[PDB]
Amino acid sequence: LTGTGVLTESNKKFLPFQQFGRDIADTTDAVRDPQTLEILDITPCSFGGV
Amino acid sequence: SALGKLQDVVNQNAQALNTLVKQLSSNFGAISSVLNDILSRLDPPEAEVQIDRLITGRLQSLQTYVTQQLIRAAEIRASANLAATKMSECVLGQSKRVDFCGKGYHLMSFPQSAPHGVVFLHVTYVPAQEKNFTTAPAICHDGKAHFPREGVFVSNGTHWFVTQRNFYEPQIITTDNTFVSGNCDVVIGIVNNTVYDP
Amino acid sequence: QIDRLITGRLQSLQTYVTQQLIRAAEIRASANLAATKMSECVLGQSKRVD
Amino acid sequence: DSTECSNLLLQYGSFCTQLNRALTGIAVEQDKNTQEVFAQVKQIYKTPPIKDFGGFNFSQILPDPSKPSKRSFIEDLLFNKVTLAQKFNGLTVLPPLLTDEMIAQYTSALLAGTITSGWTFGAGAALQIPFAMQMAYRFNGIGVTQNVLYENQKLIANQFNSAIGKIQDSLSSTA
Amino acid sequence: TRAGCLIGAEHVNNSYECDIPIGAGICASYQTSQSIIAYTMSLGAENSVAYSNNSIAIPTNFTISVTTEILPVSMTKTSVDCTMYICGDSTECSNLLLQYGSFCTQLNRALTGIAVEQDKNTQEVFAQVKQIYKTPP
Amino acid sequence: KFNGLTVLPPLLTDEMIAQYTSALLAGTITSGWTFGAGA
Ligand SMILES: *[C@@H]1O[C@H](CO)[C@@H](O[C@@H]2O[C@H](CO)[C@@H](O)[C@H](O)[C@H]2NC(C)=O)[C@H](O)[C@H]1NC(C)=O
Ligand SMILES: *[C@@H]1O[C@H](CO)[C@@H](O[C@@H]2O[C@H](CO)[C@@H](O)[C@H](O)[C@H]2NC(C)=O)[C@H](O)[C@H]1NC(C)=O
Ligand SMILES: *[C@@H]1O[C@H](CO)[C@@H](O[C@@H]2O[C@H](CO)[C@@H](O)[C@H](O)[C@H]2NC(C)=O)[C@H](O)[C@H]1NC(C)=O
Ligand SMILES: *[C@@H]1O[C@H](CO)[C@@H](O[C@@H]2O[C@H](CO)[C@@H](O)[C@H](O)[C@H]2NC(C)=O)[C@H](O)[C@H]1NC(C)=O
Ligand SMILES: *[C@@H]1O[C@H](CO)[C@@H](O)[C@H](O)[C@H]1NC(C)=O
Ligand SMILES: *[C@@H]1O[C@H](CO)[C@@H](O)[C@H](O)[C@H]1NC(C)=O
Ligand SMILES: *[C@@H]1O[C@H](CO)[C@@H](O)[C@H](O)[C@H]1NC(C)=O
Ligand SMILES: *[C@@H]1O[C@H](CO)[C@@H](O)[C@H](O)[C@H]1NC(C)=O
Repeated sequence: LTGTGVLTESNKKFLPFQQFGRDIADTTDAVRDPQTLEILDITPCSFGGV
Repeated sequence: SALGKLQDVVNQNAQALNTLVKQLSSNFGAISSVLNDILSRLDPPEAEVQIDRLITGRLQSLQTYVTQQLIRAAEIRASANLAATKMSECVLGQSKRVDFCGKGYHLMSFPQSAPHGVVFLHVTYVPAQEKNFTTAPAICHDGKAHFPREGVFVSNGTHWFVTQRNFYEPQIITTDNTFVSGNCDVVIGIVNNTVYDP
Repeated sequence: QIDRLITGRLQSLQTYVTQQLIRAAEIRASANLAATKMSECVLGQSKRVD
Repeated sequence: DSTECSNLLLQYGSFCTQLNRALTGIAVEQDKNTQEVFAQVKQIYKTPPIKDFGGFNFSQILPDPSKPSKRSFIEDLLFNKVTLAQKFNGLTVLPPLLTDEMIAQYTSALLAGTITSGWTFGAGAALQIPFAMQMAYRFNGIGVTQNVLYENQKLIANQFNSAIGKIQDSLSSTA
Repeated sequence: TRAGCLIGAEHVNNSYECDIPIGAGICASYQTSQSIIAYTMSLGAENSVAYSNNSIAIPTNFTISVTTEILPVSMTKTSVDCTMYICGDSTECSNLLLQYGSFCTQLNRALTGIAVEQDKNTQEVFAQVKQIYKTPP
Repeated sequence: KFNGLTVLPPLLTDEMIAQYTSALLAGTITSGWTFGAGA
């Protein structure tokens, strides 16, 4: 899966089978590292209007 | 439940934004609802065939949202004009327009702020306890006809008094409460009683 | 062959709904004016000219 | 009535619920308008059986018991001057919350309160007052002394009756 | 009923105020037998003033009442991005989006106008005093 | 605020609105309607 953002450390409880993470409005927070069991929060890069 | 008016605006704005955000997860006829997958799964000549379909769908969604926002903004402006008028007339002065600054006779108003709105506290005058009397348009005294300068003629059964129209406060009938106009063979319903001269 | 009909009928419905919304706003303004006139002209005596 | 079309329609998201929501809001607004315009009286007043109003004649605007509906003469004239469900797609019309009889009752209560009490029924509780004195109170509002009315009462009564006759004829003739 | 047919509620010969409007003058309410009733709404309590050609009613006492009135002034300002929403982080998408001319700027213009009038509303409503007055201590 | 949409802040903060509604209330109490016409 492709996507841009900043990956911070996470404090949330998954279940031994849950891999991905969704939000209120269909937003993705990919978590399960294919090499470990870290939890990651995907939040978009900052933007605005000059 | 008193503040439903201000809660409805917040609910409408939040729900419109939620619908606009949720509109992104729709195929609109394309293979996938995310264009990153489309660009990484097909050659450009058909990647663009999917892309422009997604473009048409999302552009239609934005235009619908903008039109609804315009209509709602027009309604809010129409309400804000009335709020400004009420602030100008009910607060900064005393209003004689009936049922404009509250039921009853308007006295004063006090403004209070609220989230995305304003609140007025109208103070009004209300009559409470009534009575029954017997009126007369005028009174003959010496063939003349005396009409009240301001007020009404009332009787408690035996005696006649003149009182203001909004509060019972009887007074003796005299030439300082009444004015004369011609004889009294024209008025209908006139009853004749003595008029005191100070 | 059905996608074209769906698109056309959806556009027709959208146009009808938008025109209805505008007309309803106009009728609401007229109803507010009528309510004000009933409150002031009928339930009292008005000093406002015309 | 197409299972194949209704499945292609679901790929467009929620364009099908917004229209319904908007139309429902329009319907609610159309009920609220009629609610706020007519329903301004707490009680339902009615005129006394004997009509002694100082010479004024309100028989053209007071309700007519003889008609099946309690509408006035001028209301009956008005309802016949406006002309004009058959579609059978997903198109329907809903009945208004207040029937015409309820509107007629509201406009009868307002008028029967105005005649008897004046403007006192809009502030607190209705206070009776003779019509000849109410008209003097109204004349004093426009800077004219009440002895002008009290010495011309028959003339004003006749002019009002003639004006009502003229308005009835104009409504009955022109469409 | 005249607005359809209603199953689950019992007809009542009485008449009260309207709780849940149904249509054509029919209203429904939850009474107390612990059921749901469907009656015909009543406009108000019957009253008949004692009109007479030589009778008056004059109040002898008053009462002061305070009434609240709530009405909105301004809504929430917002602004949206054309490309970031339609073609978020995609060059191949933004290279096809501009083929539609100027459908972008004419949306931001409307949104900016809405946002400006949202502040004009508050300014015209609240800012009506030249100086900030103070109550005495 | 995640898909190219943002909410701008209002020009008048919630303290300035309170200051306005306090100035109006303190003028009405101590001066009647005379503070709306002139001084
Ligand atoms: C109508 O009002 C007059 C004025 O107050 C009443 O006359 C007075 O009545 C009181 C007792 O009711 C006496 O003490 C006074 O001496 C009376 N004054 C005069 C000048 O006679 C009159 O009684 C009232 N009538 C009714 C039916 O209540
Ligand atoms: C006003 O007072 C006069 C008396 O000054 C009353 O006039 C009398 O009325 C009766 C009834 O018609 C006649 O029989 C008398 O001849 C009249 N007298 C005079 C001197 O004209 C008159 O009735 C009083 N007003 C009312 C309404 O009764
Ligand atoms: C008030 O006006 C009505 C007319 O609108 C009068 O009713 C008419 O009375 C005349 C009697 O001269 C009859 O010939 C008509 O047929 C009546 N018209 C209707 C529609 O009934 C009524 O009499 C007037 N009221 C008073 C007290 O004179
Ligand atoms: C006018 O009404 C007020 C209340 O609206 C009356 O004030 C009350 O008077 C009774 C005495 O009978 C006291 O027990 C109450 O405590 C009073 N209430 C208040 C709020 O002060 C007043 O008496 C009435 N005026 C007249 C002349 O009856
Ligand atoms: C292979 O993946 C496992 C998964 O946890 C990890 O423990 C291991 O270190 C990895 N080995 C290499 C050589 O990457
Ligand atoms: C005035 O008289 C009428 C009729 O007799 C009566 O219904 C009414 O209650 C009376 N007014 C008062 C204040 O008692
Ligand atoms: C007032 O009505 C009575 C009957 O209730 C009547 O006798 C009297 O003449 C009327 N008043 C006038 C001035 O006509
Ligand atoms: C209402 O009353 C009528 C007779 O006045 C009666 O026939 C009818 O059954 C009553 N309605 C109900 C629901 O009991």
